[PDB]
Amino acid sequence: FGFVYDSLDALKKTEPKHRLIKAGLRRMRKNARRQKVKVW
Amino acid sequence: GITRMGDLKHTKSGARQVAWRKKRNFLAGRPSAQTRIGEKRIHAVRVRGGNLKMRALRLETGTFAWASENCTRKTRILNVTYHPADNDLVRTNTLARGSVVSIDAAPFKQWYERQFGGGVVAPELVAEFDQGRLLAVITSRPGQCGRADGYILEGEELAFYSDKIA
Amino acid sequence: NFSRTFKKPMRPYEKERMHKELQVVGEYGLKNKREIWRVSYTLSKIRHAARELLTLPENDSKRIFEGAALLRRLTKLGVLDESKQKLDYVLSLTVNDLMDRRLQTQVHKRALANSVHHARTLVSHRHISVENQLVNQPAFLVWKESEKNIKYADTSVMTTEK
Amino acid sequence: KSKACGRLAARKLRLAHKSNLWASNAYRRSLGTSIYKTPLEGTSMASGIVVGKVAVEAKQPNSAIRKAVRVQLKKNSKVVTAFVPRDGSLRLIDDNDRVLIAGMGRSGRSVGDLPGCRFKVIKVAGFSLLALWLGKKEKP
Amino acid sequence: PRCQRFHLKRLTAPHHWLLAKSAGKFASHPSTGPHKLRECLPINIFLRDRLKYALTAKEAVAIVKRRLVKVDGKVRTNYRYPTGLMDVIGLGKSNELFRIIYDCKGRFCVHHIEAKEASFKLLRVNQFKIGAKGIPHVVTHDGRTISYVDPSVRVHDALKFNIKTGEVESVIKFKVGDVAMVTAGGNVGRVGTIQKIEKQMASDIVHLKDTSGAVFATRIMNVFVIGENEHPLISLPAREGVRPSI
RNA sequence: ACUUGGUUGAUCCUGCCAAGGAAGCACACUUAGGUCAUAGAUUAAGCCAUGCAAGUGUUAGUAACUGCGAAUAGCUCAUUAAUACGCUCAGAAUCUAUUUGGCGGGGAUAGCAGCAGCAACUCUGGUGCUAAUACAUGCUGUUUCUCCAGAUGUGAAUUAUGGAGGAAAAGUUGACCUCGAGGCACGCCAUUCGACUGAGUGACCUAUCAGCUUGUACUUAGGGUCUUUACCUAGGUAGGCUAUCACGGGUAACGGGCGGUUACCGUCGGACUGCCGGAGAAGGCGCCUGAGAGAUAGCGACUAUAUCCACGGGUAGCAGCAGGCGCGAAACUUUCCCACUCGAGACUUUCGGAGGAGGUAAUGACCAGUUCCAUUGGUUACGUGGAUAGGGGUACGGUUUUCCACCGUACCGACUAGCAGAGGGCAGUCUGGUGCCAGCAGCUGCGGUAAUUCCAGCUCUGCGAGUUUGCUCCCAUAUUGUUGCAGUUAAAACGCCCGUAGUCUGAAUUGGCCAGCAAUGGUCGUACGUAUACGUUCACUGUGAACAAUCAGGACGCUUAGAGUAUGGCCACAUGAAUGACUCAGCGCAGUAUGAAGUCUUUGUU
Repeated sequence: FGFVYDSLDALKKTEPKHRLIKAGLRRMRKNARRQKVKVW
Repeated sequence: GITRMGDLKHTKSGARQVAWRKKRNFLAGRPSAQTRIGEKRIHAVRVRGGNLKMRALRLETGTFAWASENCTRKTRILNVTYHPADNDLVRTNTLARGSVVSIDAAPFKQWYERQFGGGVVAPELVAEFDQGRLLAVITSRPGQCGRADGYILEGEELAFYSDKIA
Repeated sequence: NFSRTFKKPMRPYEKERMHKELQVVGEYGLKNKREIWRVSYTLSKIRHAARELLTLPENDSKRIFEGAALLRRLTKLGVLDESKQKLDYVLSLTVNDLMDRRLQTQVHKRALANSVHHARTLVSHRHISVENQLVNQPAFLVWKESEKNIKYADTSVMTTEK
Repeated sequence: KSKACGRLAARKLRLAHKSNLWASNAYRRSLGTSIYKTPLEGTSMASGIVVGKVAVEAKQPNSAIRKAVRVQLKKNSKVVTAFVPRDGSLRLIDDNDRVLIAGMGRSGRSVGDLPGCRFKVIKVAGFSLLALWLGKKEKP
Repeated sequence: PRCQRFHLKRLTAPHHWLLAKSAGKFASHPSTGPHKLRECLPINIFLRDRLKYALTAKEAVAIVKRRLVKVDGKVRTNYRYPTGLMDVIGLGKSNELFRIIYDCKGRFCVHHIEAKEASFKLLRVNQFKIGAKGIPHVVTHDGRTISYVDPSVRVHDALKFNIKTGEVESVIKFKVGDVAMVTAGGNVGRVGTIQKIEKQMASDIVHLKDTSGAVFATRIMNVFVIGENEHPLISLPAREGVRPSI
């Protein structure tokens, strides 16, 4: 697959993030996060 | 709670029927209003789909209606004489539907001279009107409606129920 | 989901059946006795389909569509000639006919391998291709159209590397 | 002939068929259940502790003592005789071990020469007799 | 006991849509709307697996929320909104106008069309009743309550509907000798000229005819009276509901 | 569409018992590689340490409040023998948040600030303020009763709606965000996802279960409900179901789509079944909030297990994902992940043990290697001659959210087979040891010192990364018989006659003749009712409507195959994702051969 677009305006906003880090551009919440219910 | 459900009861063939589930809030009965007389008060009731069945507990007045002349006045209910279902409704003066209760009819008497002085009237009703307590039937559902009103007792009906009282 | 491609035989120790099945394996250069029994089971689904079609009327909507479609698929595979293309001749056919259409044997007829066994070796070691496309698999079934297009893949035969 | 053949007569045929199944012994054995009151309990394999070692002998014409262990089962707490196959093998089993028992392979009934017992010992101590008899596994 | 449930599975999703058995378990549950679950087609699916613009479902929910798409005049930012039979689809940016409409076989297809045609749409009368001051009014297969509708507007009549203003310009009457596309059952997606109408006592049947000269019935509720006598009021697909037959 | 060993001195039989083929749990021995699928159901719906599974912030309501969600998804099959499930109908007897279209019309708290109390908890007290699309206020309809009419709509409503009267607040009163546009309310009707009520009907055994049923069955009036009903309370009758199997008992019973076995007919299984519908959260029972719950990661109590205690008191429900104890023949990782599929929400951002991917397992399915090509000597398989791999190793390019493994590219290269047998059913009369002993052996049989069956070696056979061994189960079996068995003597005809339920029930009714290849069309017969359609319905036949995956089957070289729904054209195009079966009942038109009903006669019909 592949596709081509006018300008830089597409891949900034339309693309997923996993292609941007690859090309060139952790359960913490589950644990640390639910302490905000346990503590007020 | 009190259930409206019928699965537990026996079939037509007379078979001991068995539950497969708990009681359920589709088929919830509630207690009777037992709608007596004297002091107006009402209890609001949430039901299926939001909404309000305004259940009437004890009612003084009722919006009664002379049918033949087309006229209908807010009138004070005094007592239950008769009810076709139960004599227990007569003893505690419970307003149900089909409840034969006398009314003062002060408004109706006023209506006759303010209109006339047409009219004509029946010979059974003038034997009633000198006392000033008309027989009449509750046609509303006091418990569901929250309001009780009924037409005056007249014609061939007025012969029938008068024998049941006497 | 899934399916059972070969079936086991009914009686294990019959002399005539075992003595038959060795000289189908020997001629066509084959691994096991199960690699026959799949081709027996492939011949069953052809013929069970065919016979049912035969029972139907000679004009029925099912026979006209299916009968033309069935013979079209076997003229690809190169079992039925255009002389024999008439539906009853489907109830014929042997495993010896249907084994002959496989890639192993079509290399041999071609003679590139030089032996039935050699043909298997050429295909199992990535030497043979079918229209610029490598075929590792030694039971391809070639469609007569493409039978002409059997040729060396590249490696030792073309590359010449040790 | 010898049965109802008529168009409307399907109640007679269906109901008469249900009766005649109770003559058949396989339908009778499955349905009665009737299988629960069994040492096996309908299970192909059972395990438990050895009580001791017993010599039970063959009927006739075969003169031979067979060597079947007595074994208490785990789940029922019953006791039952059980044959030990291969020569030696009674010596390999040891006293008061756990063993896995299975059936004689005759789908019930009593098999060869050997009456009474309907059971053979497949494993001992989580190993298997064939391995032990052959001696490609060990016991302490 | 069952409640109104969110998670539609594939398999249980309808056979209109041409979904893969693979590519996950769940399909996109349509939102509540004008059209039913079974007949409709969402606009999540419309952009994934017809026009093929949005490859992922993340990308499909992007472009509806940019507000390029317009269902039937209105914008619709909600997505997964059920759109089915005679709905116009105006699309912003590289704009194209569609009308959603059945194939030969029963499947949905998508059809580029002229802009002057793609103003209006058709609307069959399902239910006629009186309400508020003796006024007759009509529900449609959408659920557009067309009040102050004219006379000669009975059940199973189509209404041409101008979209910019809430008008009903024509009224194509139900009769013998009138073209009708079937929209449910086995004969779904088929054009026919109406030869016979058979009244059914209690709960009726209608016999039809292709240009080829096949013949087939259906229940009355399935037929959608598309236009008066051969020539319809609409651009039809390739083949024109005829259906192949060898 | 298949046979063979076993009653006899031998025979032909009946007859089973074994052998034989398949799958599905479990045990065993053995094992290059690949893709893919599944895995604590059977017994204990037994018990649970720890970590995590339902939350939710937009340029646009103001950590909280407020709004919506949490009633779905997930797990399990203990109840349940038809009330559930399925399949036909039905609402004119109903309710419905959200979407969608019409029609409308000032004061008081929460965080924040401060003072305290407990052995302890996701408990709080009390004071000091301030928020609003939260709450209350406010410039013809809704609900109900009476009467008069009762549509252009329906099979049918004194229904929808209209008018004339009274009542009641249960009330529609944009008191509103962000920069001319977008968004959010309120009410009523419809609509949508549904829900809920009712009907017809289908199917597991049992007669050592023949009588059962008191709200039990009808009726009139009421209460209650979202509505209808003995759902419940009254008055009045005394009914209902049953040999066409009621009622009772049993289930090692969740129902269904379907799965295994098969020549057809059938038959066994269906926790799961990659889906549908029901029920349950340790056991009953009760209830609040809401459109929707008799919710259980909501509340309340009791009971039974378990645990803490500073001895006052409490705390918790893994039949969610892992993991352990126990149970047993019997079933995996306390990992990584929100990218795919989708779902919740104020939402393109947050979160999801739903879901996705690895990891362990011969459980299951397909694929597949352990070499090859030459020619010297011994009888064409038993120092040479060279070739070609992948198993494996090391890079890098693809691949995916990240590893692994795969698919490529180049360089390193002269360890890969068992399991079961060798009297017959169904390849040795080899040599050695054993001597009715050890032992083998499904069955028949072998072993008593000559073993073609034991224990070993050698040779040979089968099937082959598979192959034996248990129990259940179908075929073999026309040994469950509708197709399709048998009954003089092998097992099997009531001791005889009457006889009800039951099944079965002679002939007869509009044809002949010619053109035939049928469909049909002419002639012979005129039998002269309705007044261009009406003059019995069914069963049966044809045709038409109605009603996912799997099964059959079409298209397409996933390298092939099992599979999958694709995929094929170098210039922007063409497609395909059919059809049939699933199938009995219920529904329409057409045909009347067979088979039924229709047909009150000491005189019937208009």
